[PDB]
Amino acid sequence: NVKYGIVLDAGSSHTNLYIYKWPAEKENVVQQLEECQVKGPGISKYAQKTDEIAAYLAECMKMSTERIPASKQHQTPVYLGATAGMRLLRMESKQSADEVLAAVSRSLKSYPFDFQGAKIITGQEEGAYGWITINYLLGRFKGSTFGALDLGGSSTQITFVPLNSTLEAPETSLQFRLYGTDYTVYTHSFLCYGKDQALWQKLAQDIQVSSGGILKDPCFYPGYKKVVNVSELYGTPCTKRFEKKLPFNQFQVQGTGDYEQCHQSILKIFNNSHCPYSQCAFNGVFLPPLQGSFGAFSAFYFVMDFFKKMASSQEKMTEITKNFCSKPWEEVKASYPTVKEKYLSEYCFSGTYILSLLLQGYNFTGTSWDQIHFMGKIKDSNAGWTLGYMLNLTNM
Amino acid sequence: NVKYGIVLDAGSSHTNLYIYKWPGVVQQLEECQVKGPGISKYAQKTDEIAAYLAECMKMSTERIPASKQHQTPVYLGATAGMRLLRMESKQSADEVLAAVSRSLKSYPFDFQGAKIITGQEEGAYGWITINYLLGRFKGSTFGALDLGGSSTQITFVPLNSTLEAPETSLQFRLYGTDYTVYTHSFLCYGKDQALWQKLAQDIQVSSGGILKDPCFYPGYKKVVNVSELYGTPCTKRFEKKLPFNQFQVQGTGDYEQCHQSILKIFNNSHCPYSQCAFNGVFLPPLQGSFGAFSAFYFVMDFFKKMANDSVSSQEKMTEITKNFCSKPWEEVKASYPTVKEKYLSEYCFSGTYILSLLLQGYNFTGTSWDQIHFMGKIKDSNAGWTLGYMLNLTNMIPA
Ligand SMILES: [Cl-]
Ligand SMILES: [Cl-]
Ligand SMILES: [Cl-]
Ligand SMILES: [Cl-]
Ligand SMILES: [Cl-]
Ligand SMILES: [Cl-]
Ligand SMILES: [Cl-]
Ligand SMILES: [Cl-]
Ligand SMILES: [Cl-]
Ligand SMILES: [Cl-]
Ligand code: NA
Repeated sequence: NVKYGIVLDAGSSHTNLYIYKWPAEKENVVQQLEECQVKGPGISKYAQKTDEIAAYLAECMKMSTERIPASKQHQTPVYLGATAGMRLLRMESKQSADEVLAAVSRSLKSYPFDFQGAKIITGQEEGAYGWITINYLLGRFKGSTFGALDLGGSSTQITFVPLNSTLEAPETSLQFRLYGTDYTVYTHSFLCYGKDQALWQKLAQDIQVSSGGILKDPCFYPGYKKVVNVSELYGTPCTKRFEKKLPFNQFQVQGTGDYEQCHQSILKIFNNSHCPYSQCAFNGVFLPPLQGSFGAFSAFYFVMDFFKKMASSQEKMTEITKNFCSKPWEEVKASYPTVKEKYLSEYCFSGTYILSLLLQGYNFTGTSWDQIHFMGKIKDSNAGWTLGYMLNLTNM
Repeated sequence: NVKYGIVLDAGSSHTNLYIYKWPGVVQQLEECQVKGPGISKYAQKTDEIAAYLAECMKMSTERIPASKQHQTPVYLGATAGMRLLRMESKQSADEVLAAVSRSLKSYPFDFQGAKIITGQEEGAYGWITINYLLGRFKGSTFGALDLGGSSTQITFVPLNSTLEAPETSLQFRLYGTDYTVYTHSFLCYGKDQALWQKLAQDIQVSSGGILKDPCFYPGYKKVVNVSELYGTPCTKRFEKKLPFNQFQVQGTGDYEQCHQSILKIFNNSHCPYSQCAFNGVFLPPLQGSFGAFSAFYFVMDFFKKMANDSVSSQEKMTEITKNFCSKPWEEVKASYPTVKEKYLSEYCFSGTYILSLLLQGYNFTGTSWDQIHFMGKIKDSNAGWTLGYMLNLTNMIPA
């Protein structure tokens, strides 16, 4: 009759559970049925308290047992795929990552579902699956495909079929089989270049021993203030190249709300000086010339949508972002009183970062800018990697 | 009683035909090396393919009894040379495969296909071969290190069966037991394509048609035609417009400048894993013993003959290469007058290259170096992928 699959997306920010449903397969489509966002941080934050993982995953796991008919449960696969937050934790300590993942398996296995495993998926998988999700939901697997742009807290992915495929960096190519049609995508995940790790890089780059424990920052609203722990700041492999001895344990970010100085400061965490290829993105990584249209999703959509709702070209988006950046923090909280301050306080930075990333990192300048479509859902399913992952895992 | 099978290994530098024979008990009966380059060099000369295969195939018709020829299967497995041609042109590659098939089909055996095998296949199968020959299949297994003209493979069973990159993993059952094997092929990092990458990286508009190169002996010259250099996908990333149609490499023989120049074709700056090989590719921690074969053996075998005929530490292997690299080209030819110049000319480069790939590439640093066994034959049969390929494509590997 109908079948069910559960995918946990363990990202650096949140874990999200997805329930998928599809007609029982017949010789004569998968859709998202329900989503749950686990309360709390990403699972790597449990590294020293894996005793709490089970409790952590319980509310959303219960949703799933309440939601899928009991008969149907034993035959429903459950998989957790973790992404860059967990790649970072593994770079830090293989053994912590493993203890996290083992605690997740023991938790999940304790449910009525068919445990298919808890893995840290690769950056190429993450990007390829995202491209699969969006082209599947756009009907493209029945011609040319849409490229895929994914932004999260800890990494960002770009995936697309390029005009001419090369040996230039064949660890950036992925070939796979989809409905008799075989595809070669370019795909790269830029670890540390998700929006949250990019901000840590920027703060570590810019903090001065000089400063009395203050960092004025043009990427935050005039009057915004936030205290940062230096041990948290340097607690990620992403800021290792910037570690300094600071004579303080903690510092206050003080916003100065200036978009073009923000833009300039962001560009400093990008390195454009070495490119052992025809052309590159940044940090000497190969990128072929852009080709076709793109779907941009996850944080790309949640951040751009917020600016669009304030208003749609590159010039127009730059202008809206510059104006918003310079609004004082009290005004911003008062104009958007329903928005969690943890997201609201970031929109100036994230918006300027997305613009820098797309326009300077990937060269979606001018004419190409219209080739990007920001997307949350297609036919009611989240754009993301999980859907494509479920199609694959479904042997589909 | 007695059965035969033939497998042609169409590699970038040579096609090698192998006859296997059997009632760990399958055995190489004979090998024939085909005179000429690899089959992809025939892209525009496909009518010549039949004449090219003639001598080795006439050999097999003479060797196998006619009583047994019709039931003897014959396979061509082509590797990274043809992967590169399929990239340049799928049309070319397929024309070569078609000319090869027509020709093999004309012989009195059981024709079973000519195809380009994958890098994983090539790896896994080399690992099968050495462990089947070693009888490690009756315990620990050996890792497999393969170098040819166009690619290089590393295959072994890691301590952790849960790999960080499972597109680098295969799981099978062989002779009662489960294995998870890590395997990876690095296209363009065979010894000949590495040389082209390096020369393409190093030639400058400034060069004025002369490239002084430390990886070649003082007094050595070699002419490189720019549109042939730039006719491999492996050099595309270094292409530049040059105001000369060719250039002359002039040897300066300095090992340590050779080494540095070599390091420059490998990208080692980002690694999202615990550890990588190079270019962001995951590599598990090395474990156990390794057999290093094909071009690893022929090059290293040359150098160990200067080392009291034993592979010494990396220190001494290095010292040996350093000294060898300085010898003028007339002296080196005078000292090894029985070695074909086309091999001898490449040894300083190839030895320096192999040391870098093993030590910095595959992280064989220090302690781990001594676990590499350079081998050509085990028990009279070549170490390579072709015996393993045969064992499976004749399904003679039991679960
Ligand atoms: Cl995480
Ligand atoms: Cl992320
Ligand atoms: Cl993060
Ligand atoms: Cl290109
Ligand atoms: Cl609001
Ligand atoms: Cl070839
Ligand atoms: Cl090869
Ligand atoms: Cl070659
Ligand atoms: Cl000389
Ligand atoms: Cl000699
Ligand atoms: Na390495």
